[PDB]
Amino acid sequence: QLQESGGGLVQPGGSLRLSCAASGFTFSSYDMSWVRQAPGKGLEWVSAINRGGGSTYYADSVKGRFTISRDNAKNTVYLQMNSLKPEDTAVYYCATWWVDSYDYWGQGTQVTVSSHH
Amino acid sequence: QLQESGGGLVQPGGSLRLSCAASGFTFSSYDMSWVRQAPGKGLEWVSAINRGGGSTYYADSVKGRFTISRDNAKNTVYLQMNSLKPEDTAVYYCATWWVDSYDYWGQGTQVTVS
Amino acid sequence: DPIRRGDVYLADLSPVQGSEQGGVRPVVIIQNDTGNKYSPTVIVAAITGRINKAKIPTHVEIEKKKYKLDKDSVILLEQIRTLDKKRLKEKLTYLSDDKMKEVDNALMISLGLN
Amino acid sequence: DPIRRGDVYLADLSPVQGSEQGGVRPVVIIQNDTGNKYSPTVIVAAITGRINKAKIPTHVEIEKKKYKLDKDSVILLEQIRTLDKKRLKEKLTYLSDDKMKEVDNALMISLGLNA
Ligand SMILES: [Cl-]
Repeated sequence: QLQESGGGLVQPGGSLRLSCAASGFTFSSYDMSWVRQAPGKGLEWVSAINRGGGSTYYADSVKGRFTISRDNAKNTVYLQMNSLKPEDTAVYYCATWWVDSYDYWGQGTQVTVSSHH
Repeated sequence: QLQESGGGLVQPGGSLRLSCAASGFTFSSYDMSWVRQAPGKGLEWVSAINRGGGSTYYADSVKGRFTISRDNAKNTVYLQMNSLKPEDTAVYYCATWWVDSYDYWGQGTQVTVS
Repeated sequence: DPIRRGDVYLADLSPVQGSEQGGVRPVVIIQNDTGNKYSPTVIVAAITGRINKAKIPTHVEIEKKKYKLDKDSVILLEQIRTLDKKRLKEKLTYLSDDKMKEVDNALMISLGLN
Repeated sequence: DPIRRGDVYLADLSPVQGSEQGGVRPVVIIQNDTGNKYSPTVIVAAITGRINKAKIPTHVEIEKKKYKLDKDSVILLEQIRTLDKKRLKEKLTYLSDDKMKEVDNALMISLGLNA
């Protein structure tokens, strides 16, 4: 019902474009959030966007580096991540935000930022 | 229906309190204004005050010299005029302001500063 | 009548459906004064006396004495409807300036206007 | 399923007296989203198709094509009433953020509110 894509491995300072595709429910009725989880270290909420797209929100840790967006015709959410650093390595989930709680959850996509080897 | 009182002759720098007494209609439903007319001149708006009293307004010519007030229990409007000057000499009418227009008019009262 | 914002009138809300506040009860005029002058309808907020104090940001308490009602009551800013003026019966009172500021912020929250 | 501020629903406003808008017609949810989630009632503004243009600051035009209406219509921000959600029929559409900004301003005028 919610499928993430776009994750990957990047060097520090790189960028990626995560996307989340919705089906089985009316996408035009939920706000959307991105939340990430690094190994062991708890869940960190990342971003959000209202139902119509006009209003967007971001955690202090990603603020200004990431840009959230929505296409309600494609029933899709995007997260543009720039100036990535190792501390950004985590699994990234899309979720639906409705007033206070979450309802539907995606399966996640992995993001790793390291120089490798 | 609206009876003015309190006018008179005073020297410059003196003070007066004009009053306007309402009857025959529900006073707690209109905003009130003071407007004046000098001999051979047109009507000059002076001041105003909303239905509940919280909000007051004044013409630039009287601003800071005059203070408008209302007593809704006595169904009366007052104008305290201080630091009077010759240019304030005129007849002073109370009137009721309702959204945009005036409706009832009182019987003028004379104020002379000399 | 002249109908002013923040007046409290007796109004017939019947009939209603489900959880809407119905019956003949007091309501406060929340529509702008211009609407209250020319329009065949007004916009009101229901007042209920079946409760006394209320810990909700869309509720505003009103004393029975100062505002001359049957008992200490609560203005419900989530129960709003446009009534043709023919539904307004007798006039009870009007709200003070401070109370109407409270009604304004309560409306801002109720409608999510900030 | 959820009810969001700015949604347009078909709603039964009858009965009414005098000049109040009535019948079963589209309405816009103007209540805050918390109410729209937990409250048994919503607050709405009526939509009418009897005029497609309106010279009044409490009126907001809406085109038929974008919003899937039968014809170009007008949102009346001077006709607002709280309805039990049981009155809400089918969901027609929702307003854009821009249109909801206009609705908000019209509501600010209707109720004599200031930012
Ligand atoms: Cl009808």
